[PDB]
Amino acid sequence: SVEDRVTQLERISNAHSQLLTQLQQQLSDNQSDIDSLRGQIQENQYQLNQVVERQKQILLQIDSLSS
Amino acid sequence: GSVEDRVTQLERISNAHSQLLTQLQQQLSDNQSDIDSLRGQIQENQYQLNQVVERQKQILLQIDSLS
Amino acid sequence: GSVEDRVTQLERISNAHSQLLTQLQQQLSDNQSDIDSLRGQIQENQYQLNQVVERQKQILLQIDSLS
Ligand code: AUC
Ligand code: NA
Repeated sequence: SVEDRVTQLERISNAHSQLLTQLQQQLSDNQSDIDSLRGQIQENQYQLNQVVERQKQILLQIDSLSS
Repeated sequence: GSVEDRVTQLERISNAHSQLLTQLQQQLSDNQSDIDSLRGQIQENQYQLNQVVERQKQILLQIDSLS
Repeated sequence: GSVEDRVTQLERISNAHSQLLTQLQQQLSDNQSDIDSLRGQIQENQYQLNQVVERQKQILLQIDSLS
């Protein structure tokens, strides 16, 4: 059974090897995907900041206009 | 030391590896769904941003006449 | 070759798997952490965006009294 247990081990080892290299490729793809998503969230944030800052100016212009 | 002892160890580790690989796969899949979910969320947020930009523009000319 | 050789090999590949496994676990946790963080920020963005929308309604009202 030793020969057979060992053969079973070499087969499972092989499948492990193949899976691990798949997990590795996907993980590093996901990191990049996340980089893109962070990129967009940050730009969105900047756009939001610009919008908010312009609201303040609008609110201030309205006050000047009120006089 | 004996081959039987070493194969027994190897089997023990092999099993631990199979359970770990399953958890990895389960948790990788969760992280991929989240990537897709986050991406859907960002698209929705960009969309609302643009509309806000365009309404703020409609306000800016409403104000420009009254100046 | 010998069951001895095949077992030594299995042990060497099996150590390689354990190390790689630790590294992929890490990389996956980093991907989870980055997602959770990014979820927080996109909710904050949207919360502030909702405040900008209610603010613009008040701005139209104020604009109405000016004319
Ligand atoms: N929605 C919206 Au606005 C401004 N300023
Ligand atoms: Na986090």
